[PDB]
Amino acid sequence: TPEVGELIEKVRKAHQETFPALCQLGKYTTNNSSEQRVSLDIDLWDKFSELSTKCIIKTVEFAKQLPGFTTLTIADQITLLKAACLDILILRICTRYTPEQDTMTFSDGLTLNRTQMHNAGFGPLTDLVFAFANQLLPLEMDDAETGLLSAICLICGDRQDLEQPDRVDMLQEPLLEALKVYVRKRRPSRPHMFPKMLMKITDLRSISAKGAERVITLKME
Amino acid sequence: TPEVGELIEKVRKAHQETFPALCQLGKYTTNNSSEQRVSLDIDLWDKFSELSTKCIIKTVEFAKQLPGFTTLTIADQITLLKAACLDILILRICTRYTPEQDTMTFSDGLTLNRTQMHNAGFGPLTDLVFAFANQLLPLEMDDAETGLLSAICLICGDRQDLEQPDRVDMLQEPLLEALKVYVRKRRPSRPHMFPKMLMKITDLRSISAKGAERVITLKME
Amino acid sequence: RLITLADHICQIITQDFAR
Amino acid sequence: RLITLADHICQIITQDFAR
Ligand SMILES: CC1(C)CC=C(C#Cc2ccccc2)c2cc(/C=C/c3ccc(C(=O)O)cc3)ccc21
Ligand SMILES: CC1(C)CC=C(C#Cc2ccccc2)c2cc(/C=C/c3ccc(C(=O)O)cc3)ccc21
Repeated sequence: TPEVGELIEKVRKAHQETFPALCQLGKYTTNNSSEQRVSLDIDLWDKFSELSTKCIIKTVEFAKQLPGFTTLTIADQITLLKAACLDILILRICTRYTPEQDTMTFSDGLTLNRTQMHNAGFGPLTDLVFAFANQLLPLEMDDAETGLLSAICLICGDRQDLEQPDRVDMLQEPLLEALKVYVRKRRPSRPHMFPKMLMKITDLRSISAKGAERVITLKME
Repeated sequence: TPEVGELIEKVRKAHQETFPALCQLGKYTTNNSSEQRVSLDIDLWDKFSELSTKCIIKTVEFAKQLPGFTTLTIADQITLLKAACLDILILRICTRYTPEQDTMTFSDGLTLNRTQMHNAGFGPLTDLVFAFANQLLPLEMDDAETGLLSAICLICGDRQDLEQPDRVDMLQEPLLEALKVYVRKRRPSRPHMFPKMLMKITDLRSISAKGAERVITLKME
Repeated sequence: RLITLADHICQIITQDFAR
Repeated sequence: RLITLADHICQIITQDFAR
């Protein structure tokens, strides 16, 4: 528990310093491309691409703050981040869902409704992502739990092409105990909350597997 | 015939000065977004938007060079141009079709294959426009005939909301005579060429009617 | 921003006749 | 230009670790 307490602290902090809370942000909206669903709006896609790229970098930063991550080979670090980054992006944006307005909020405060999220880049996966966001709400996750869940998703010894899968498994072990203990101590009345949280990684995977193979359009630089 | 000769000359020149011949252009290609069809490529759409806007302005300029056009009210001029501009754009790009490479060439020389044209902005109408381009080939149209057909499509007394529909009809009459006489003189062996050419306006309308209704995305702007 | 092609075409032409 | 989302993500990450 002293070493478990300090792990939870390190992971909570890693998440918080790389992902602002909704309450810490100045939410702002736009009327751009709200009228109907279209294949893509170029202005929203430009912003969405920019914000997504920034969040990928912030997720890399998050990973580097996780105990032991930078002791892995650079090859294994990149391999883990390739495999889990989109899953973590999906979890992150879904934690900024506001059910009353059916909106999601990016890390600069930009706040878009469902149709705008469709036109910004969710496209045919829009309702899937929003269903996932809604299914998160009953869990009532805090920063520590979001961060530990992200960490468990990332630090996975079963990713193909790992050079040192045993070492990765070693790093995952304490994160699992950390989440298990934390969830138990946070809500002792609800004993299935731990496995329910873990199984959300499967839902993330259903979406990211579809998303990763989509051919996207970008500027030629 | 001299009054007819004068009109054909004026209309040929109007077209030529607002629309370069394929042979007058430096054709250049690109490998961008050639791999597969996608809903939109942002680089190609940016270029396509830019080029189309310029061609709209050149088509306006073309109209102003047609005898009598600027004697119509500004309202009627805008009404005629709103109704026919896309039809003229379609005919124009299709006259720059190269059958051996299955490409179209814009007025700066940009030369794109069928997949690239799809991704630039043709979208679900790509095959329809290319079918029309291919159907033009047997007609073997020259500049005077392309210009006269454009003029006939534009100067139409049956457009909704004309203030002086009689005066528009008056301007169209000599264009019809001009095309009829010119086509007859050019190919005395092929007597149905005139009505065959005229009926191509119907085909332009099938395409433009679908195109006009499309919700497009633009920079704000 | 979204706009029908017809409305965009109308905008380009109307602005060109502006004086 | 066209790229799979997976390949794009991989590029962003790889470039970030570059020395
Ligand atoms: C799988 C799907 C539907 C398909 C495609 C996506 C994409 C992308 C992309 C495009 C360009 C470059 C890199 C990635 C995508 C992205 C996300 C989450 C994004 C995100 C953005 C900002 C923040 C923030 O500011 O806090 C948090 C999360 C969720 C689902 C998708
Ligand atoms: C009906 C369809 C398939 C749907 C949509 C279109 C569009 C558009 C748009 C987009 C932004 C601004 C204005 C218009 C469009 C455009 C054209 C012909 C275009 C043109 C471009 C350059 C040149 C030149 O350089 O010589 C000649 C012809 C044909 C079919 C379409």
